[PDB]
Amino acid sequence: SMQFSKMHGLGNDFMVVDAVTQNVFFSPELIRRLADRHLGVGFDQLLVVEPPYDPELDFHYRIFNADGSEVAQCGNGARCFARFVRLKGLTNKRDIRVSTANGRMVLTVTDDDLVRVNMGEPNFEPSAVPFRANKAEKTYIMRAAEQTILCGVVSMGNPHCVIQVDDVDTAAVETLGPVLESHERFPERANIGFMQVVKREHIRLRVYERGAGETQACGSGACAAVAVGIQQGLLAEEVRVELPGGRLDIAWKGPGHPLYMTGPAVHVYDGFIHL
Amino acid sequence: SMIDDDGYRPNVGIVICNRQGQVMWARRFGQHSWQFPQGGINPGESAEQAMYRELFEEVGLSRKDVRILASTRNWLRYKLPKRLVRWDTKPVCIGQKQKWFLLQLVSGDAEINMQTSSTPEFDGWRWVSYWYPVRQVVSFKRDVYRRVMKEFASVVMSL
Ligand SMILES: [Cl-]
Ligand SMILES: [Cl-]
Ligand SMILES: [Cl-]
Ligand SMILES: [Cl-]
Ligand SMILES: [Cl-]
Ligand SMILES: [Mg+2]
Ligand SMILES: [Mg+2]
Ligand SMILES: [Mg+2]
Repeated sequence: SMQFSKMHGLGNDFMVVDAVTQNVFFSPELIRRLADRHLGVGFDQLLVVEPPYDPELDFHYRIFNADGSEVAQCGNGARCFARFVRLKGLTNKRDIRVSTANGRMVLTVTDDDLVRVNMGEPNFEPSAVPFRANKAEKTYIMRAAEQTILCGVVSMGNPHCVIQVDDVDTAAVETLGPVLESHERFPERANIGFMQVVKREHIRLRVYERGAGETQACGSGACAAVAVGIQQGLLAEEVRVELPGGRLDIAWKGPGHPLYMTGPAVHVYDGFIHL
Repeated sequence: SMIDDDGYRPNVGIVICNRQGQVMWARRFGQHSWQFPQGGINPGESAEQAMYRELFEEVGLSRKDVRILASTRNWLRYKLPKRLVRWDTKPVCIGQKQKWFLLQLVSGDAEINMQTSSTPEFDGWRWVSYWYPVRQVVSFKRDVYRRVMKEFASVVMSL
């Protein structure tokens, strides 16, 4: 009987499997079956922990979707993964080196059991976003339909436009969101963040994601909101970010430094299923 | 002569860890494949004795270079793939019965010497992360390796 866990992270339900001490091959057929809530387990995504491919790394892990396809999105599942390998006694390390479909990471498990990810250094060069503007400004002016908007623009590897909002529950994420997402000055579109500054160290946020609309927990959007807010002199070095799907904690010392994102992972259950 | 009635040779395998929780990975002589040290138990010797004997023979480590942290409670067998069985040598050996030992290397790395015998089984070594051998081991040993490393994991983590 294959052991598994259910875990919850970045607003997502993961089935998580130790494929290090267990011998299991995840064919697309088996994955689709496990994804079946009645024949199998049921999950948003399946996180499979494997032995490393590189002798200087601790593990490899893969993420599969319900269709049985491998998913390669940067940082996906990292918090659940780090907490899982510690909870299951596969490692006792606090800094865990891991390879994924998108490359390698060093994940740090903090003392309050949160998981910190080095997200790289934010890039404000418009050409790198890509953003249509002549030089990097701390604040830009954009006309959205019958409106003018002040915004910041940054790349976390993906493009982001952040807008200050005085109450995220009121803001028209459904109207301004689509207009700025596919705005002409974003040739490759942009994630649109609606940031409410509660305190220099505390924001609320909603994100109209590039192509996906409003999601519950866009990590890169939280990073981008804090990076712009810090660049604009509005935010402290460490900011709590409250998203519809939970809380993150961003840390950044400004240009020349990487930005860190810290988040929880909930161990929801353990289970077994006869394959 | 040591082959049992099923065709399995009694055998000892060795997982050598350092204080960082890495494990020693050895390169098969004149090959590009790697494994943990292991060796046949001789008529006369216990598992422990065979272990120290093969340890010095294969790795050049003496009794005072290491300390035993654990051994497996039971014997773990692996079967050779049919194409590797030498059917004309009686008694025929179809696999190894194994008693695994977890050692901590307590001396410096310079004490590892892969040339104490005239016929070395290995020609190099490196430290690898703890679980890397479960992937990299040759297929027909993976079942044993997975079970050994699972059993040893809690001891190695606790250092
Ligand atoms: Cl996660
Ligand atoms: Cl404009
Ligand atoms: Cl994106
Ligand atoms: Cl000795
Ligand atoms: Cl594997
Ligand atoms: Mg040998
Ligand atoms: Mg030998
Ligand atoms: Mg021998």
